[PDB]
Amino acid sequence: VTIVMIEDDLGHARLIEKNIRRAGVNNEIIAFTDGTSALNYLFGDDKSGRVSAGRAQLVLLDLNLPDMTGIDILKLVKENPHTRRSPVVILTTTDDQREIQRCYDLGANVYITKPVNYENFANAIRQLGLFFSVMQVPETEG
Amino acid sequence: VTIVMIEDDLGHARLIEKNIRRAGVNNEIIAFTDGTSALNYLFGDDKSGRVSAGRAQLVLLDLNLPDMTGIDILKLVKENPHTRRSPVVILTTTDDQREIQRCYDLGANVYITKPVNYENFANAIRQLGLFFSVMQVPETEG
Repeated sequence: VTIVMIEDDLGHARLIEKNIRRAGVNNEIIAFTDGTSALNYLFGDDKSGRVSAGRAQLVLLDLNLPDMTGIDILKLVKENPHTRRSPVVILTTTDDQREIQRCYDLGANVYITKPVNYENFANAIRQLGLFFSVMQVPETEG
Repeated sequence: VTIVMIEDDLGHARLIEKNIRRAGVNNEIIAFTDGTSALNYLFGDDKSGRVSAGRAQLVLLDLNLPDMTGIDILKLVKENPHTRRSPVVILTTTDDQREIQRCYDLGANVYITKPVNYENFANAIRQLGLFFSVMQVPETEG
């Protein structure tokens, strides 16, 4: 079971990662700072998604990416039969209800607005790590 | 934001409830010990689900109910417009892939296998309550 972290802000990226570690989670964390590299990983060279077939992974997704919108990755993921079952957790800046509703309708499992306050942000990630250890992350179809 | 707890085991129902409070969550919790009344509240007497339109609610669901199976409650909630946007957290005893994968395929936002150890069980709920206060719970369509 792996954690796929799609975040472009390197500061948040390293903050999230270490607070996950502080939660006791020792799972492999594969990160991407843009949508292009993250999609290649989730869908493979041929973009079919089959490389994700049978994978047990959870994806953290910042909506604001440089080369595309996180929403696209969400739709792609929840549409493909080899990735859709992967729990997607939106972890982004905006707390725009329209954006929240849209994300859930697109298939997001959980949506989290990044707290402003550093302490609040680090604590939230830590809770996420603890919750992660409590949930069941399923493998996608083969 | 209302937490709808669908659990028939009175012992677990009381453990879940107090540990949610233990986590500092003061949200209204409406409990149902059978699936019938639970579906009644969620969909109404007309069964259209309009009673749920615009509601912001998280649902805790045990799959092992006395009058039906929670999986079908999940299927109904995730198919109807005024309840599908509601995050559903499966909280049950079983832990075999087939059930977990089916719940996610049916639309469950999260699946948590009840920890066997009472204390781990209580702590996990506390962990669930903390995460709840960190995530965004959307309102359903109108």
